[PDB]
Amino acid sequence: SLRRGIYHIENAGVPSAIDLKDGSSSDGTPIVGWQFTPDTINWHQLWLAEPIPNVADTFTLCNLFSGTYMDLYNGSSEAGTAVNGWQGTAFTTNPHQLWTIKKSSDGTSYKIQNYGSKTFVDLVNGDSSDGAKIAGWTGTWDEGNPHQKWYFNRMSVSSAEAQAAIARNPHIHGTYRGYILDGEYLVLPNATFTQIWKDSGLPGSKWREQIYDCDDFAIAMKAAVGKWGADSWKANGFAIFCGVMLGVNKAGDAAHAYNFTLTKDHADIVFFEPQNGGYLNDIGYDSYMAFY
Amino acid sequence: SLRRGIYHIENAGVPSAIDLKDGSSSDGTPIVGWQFTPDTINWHQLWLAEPIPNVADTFTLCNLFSGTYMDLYNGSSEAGTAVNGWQGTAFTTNPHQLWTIKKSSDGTSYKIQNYGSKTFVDLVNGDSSDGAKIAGWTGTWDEGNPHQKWYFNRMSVSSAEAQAAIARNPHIHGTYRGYILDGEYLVLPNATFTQIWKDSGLPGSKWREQIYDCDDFAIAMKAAVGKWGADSWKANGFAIFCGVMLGVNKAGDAAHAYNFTLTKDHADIVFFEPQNGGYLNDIGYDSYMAFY
Ligand SMILES: C[C@@H]1O[C@@H](O[C@@H]2[C@@H](O[C@H]3O[C@H](CO)[C@H](O)[C@H](O)[C@H]3O)[C@@H](O)[C@@H](CO)O[C@@H]2O)[C@@H](O)[C@H](O)[C@@H]1O
Ligand SMILES: C[C@@H]1O[C@@H](O[C@@H]2[C@@H](O[C@H]3O[C@H](CO)[C@H](O)[C@H](O)[C@H]3O)[C@@H](O)[C@@H](CO)O[C@@H]2O)[C@@H](O)[C@H](O)[C@@H]1O
Ligand SMILES: C[C@@H]1O[C@@H](O[C@@H]2[C@@H](O[C@H]3O[C@H](CO)[C@H](O)[C@H](O)[C@H]3O)[C@@H](O)[C@@H](CO)O[C@@H]2O)[C@@H](O)[C@H](O)[C@@H]1O
Ligand SMILES: C[C@@H]1O[C@@H](O[C@@H]2[C@@H](O[C@H]3O[C@H](CO)[C@H](O)[C@H](O)[C@H]3O)[C@@H](O)[C@@H](CO)O[C@@H]2O)[C@@H](O)[C@H](O)[C@@H]1O
Ligand SMILES: C[C@@H]1O[C@@H](O[C@@H]2[C@@H](O[C@H]3O[C@H](CO)[C@H](O)[C@H](O)[C@H]3O)[C@@H](O)[C@@H](CO)O[C@H]2O)[C@@H](O)[C@H](O)[C@@H]1O
Ligand SMILES: C[C@@H]1O[C@@H](O[C@@H]2[C@@H](O[C@H]3O[C@H](CO)[C@H](O)[C@H](O)[C@H]3O)[C@@H](O)[C@@H](CO)O[C@H]2O)[C@@H](O)[C@H](O)[C@@H]1O
Ligand SMILES: [Ca+2]
Ligand SMILES: [Ca+2]
Ligand SMILES: [Ca+2]
Ligand SMILES: [Ca+2]
Ligand SMILES: [Cl-]
Ligand SMILES: [Cl-]
Ligand code: NA
Ligand code: NA
Repeated sequence: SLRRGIYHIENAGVPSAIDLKDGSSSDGTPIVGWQFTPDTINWHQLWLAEPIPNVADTFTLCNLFSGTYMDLYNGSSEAGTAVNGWQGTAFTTNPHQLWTIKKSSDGTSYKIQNYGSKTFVDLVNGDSSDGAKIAGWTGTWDEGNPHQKWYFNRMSVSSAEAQAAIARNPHIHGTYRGYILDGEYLVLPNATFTQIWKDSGLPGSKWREQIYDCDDFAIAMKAAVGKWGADSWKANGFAIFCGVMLGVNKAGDAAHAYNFTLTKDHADIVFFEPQNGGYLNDIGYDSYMAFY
Repeated sequence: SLRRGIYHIENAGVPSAIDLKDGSSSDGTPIVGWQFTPDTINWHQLWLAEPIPNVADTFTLCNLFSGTYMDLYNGSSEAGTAVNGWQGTAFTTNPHQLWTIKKSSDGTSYKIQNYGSKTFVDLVNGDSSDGAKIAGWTGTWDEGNPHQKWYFNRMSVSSAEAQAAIARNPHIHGTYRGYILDGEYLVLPNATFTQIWKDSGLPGSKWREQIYDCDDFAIAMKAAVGKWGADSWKANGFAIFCGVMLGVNKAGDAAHAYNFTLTKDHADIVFFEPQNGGYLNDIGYDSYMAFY
């Protein structure tokens, strides 16, 4: 079963993503196929899948930027029916906004079925051009048709996944304790993480004994990423990944405070030095505490 | 012996504080007696006492706002010699900026003796008016003269003192761990702590599930107080007191993130709710983690 999380949803036949046109929160905004850039934030193309209680393999899909929901227009089972963004809520009973999402016969991509109509999300004619219609269409679960097949490229981690990545790192102190603050996190490309750092003012901050020293830099970076998250996205129910760590050197006589992020494959952490914007696989300290 | 820390230094005969006139960093800026407001930040009247290694009861005194040092003009032992702010460093060997500070014969106030001249800091004629001269003057350690006696009202806590205040609180979870980040902290009046909160933008922030929830508010408040500290004071070697706590309710099924500060007497903590600006002796949670 697809796990709760944020996804970039890519057609299996052509490299078009499911895109809420212009990110608009207006009701009836078309959802279309559009090209994308890997290892970026694709601002109009991220979707938060919320599982519905007690209803197997069925979800709402909330666009991260707009806060509005994937909606089959008037629930029609007619082939060609518009799929649009529309106001709703995460656990709605409106079948127009409920989607059963299960693996296709290729075992890798998924099909996306409206719970009311039993029709499928379809990139009409497999058209790869920017702005191509997506519609609800007749189909079957088992058929090959790539117009109706979608890769769910996972862009978030659960808190358990983040904890795993930390735990496999080789620079963790024997006394380490982690303090988990949220449940599901958008993982930033480093290019975005860096942009947040630049825009925070931290690049120009001077180190000062106690009054603006390593701990201040690290906390400020975290606060900046938290502020970015709220100011950037209208959906709720997720956080942005950015940790703080305290660590001690091998000799045991010096401590440091710094940040960390996750690799692209989500399997490992990478340390960030907020005093200079550097990413490091080894910062010279073993973490004894983290919060994220 | 006087402990390292930040002090408001008040004459024992009249309620005038040692004030660096207009907070000016210019060399030769007069240090004068001036009236003060209790339970405020007295912006030009705070002094960081740094003990000198191996030199008993002797200190530099750094004005917190200007970053410049109490300086006996040309080290003269003549009565009437100007005491002024002047550029220097925390561990200087310049005797003009070194001060032996020991209790007076009243056992409560201190006398302040220049290490080079052996003369004493003197509120000339005990004049209580705003801008009254302070000078180096002949004197003795044991005499009663209130012109040369000074109360060192302690405005900072060491990290050990903060840890003690936390440890005597009744709302600490059995699993509590604290993570200390600095050594010496200016304690804010609540009126200042609140002003920082107001100026941070947090009063207008909306709670949002995971993306701007309790943990974000608490971290943001801490970051705001850290930024205020650096932007407000030119001296180094101290931090501003502002903690973050994570806590769990009595039933064990809900957690919260919030801030804390210290009472005026420095002996107890007080919880601050960054979602509404409230101070509470009981926030409804027992702290399982704190960083400060
Ligand atoms: C059958 C119809 O269902 C609901 O209306 C839906 C729309 O539902 C969504 O938007 C409306 C506002 O237009 C409202 O906010 C609702 O809570 C939300 O779920 C929407 O799905 C459109 C497009 O497919 O179709 C229907 O208009 C309900 O509001 C109506 O009263 C009625 O029961
Ligand atoms: C090229 C074409 O691919 C398949 O047709 C698709 C459509 O397939 C879906 O609709 C048809 C009915 O129109 C039938 O229900 C099929 O099982 C279902 O997957 C649909 O994807 C549309 C819009 O994108 O495009 C193509 O017409 C195939 O069935 C056709 O025979 C033909 O090979
Ligand atoms: C004997 C004299 O001592 C030092 O000069 C002091 C001044 O010292 C302070 O300021 C100067 C700049 O004016 C410099 O930054 C120095 O490091 C700092 O300690 C000051 O104490 C004034 C007023 O009392 O008196 C003397 O000018 C030293 O710089 C001189 O070379 C000389 O050794
Ligand atoms: C009212 C006055 O108080 C004392 O005189 C002080 C001064 O005291 C200091 O200087 C005198 C020499 O001028 C002597 O060295 C004394 O031990 C020392 O404390 C001084 O504080 C000045 C400037 O503020 O004011 C007064 O003159 C006392 O000695 C006088 O007899 C007289 O009672
Ligand atoms: C926020 C906005 O994002 C980009 O434009 C989006 C656009 O983004 C996708 O397509 C462009 C090419 O048009 C690139 O492949 C991006 O990597 C994709 O994410 C689409 O989402 C459309 C339709 O909704 O809206 C545009 O606003 C970017 O080109 C803009 O500069 C801007 O940053
Ligand atoms: C930063 C500045 O602080 C206050 O003026 C200071 C002044 O502050 C002291 O005296 C005033 C009365 O003049 C009150 O008692 C304050 O509680 C004291 O802290 C002195 O430090 C003088 C001389 O150095 O400089 C003034 O700038 C305040 O009145 C100003 O509004 C302002 O906030
Ligand atoms: Ca949370
Ligand atoms: Ca600090
Ligand atoms: Ca520190
Ligand atoms: Ca959060
Ligand atoms: Cl088939
Ligand atoms: Cl006497
Ligand atoms: Na830097
Ligand atoms: Na509020």
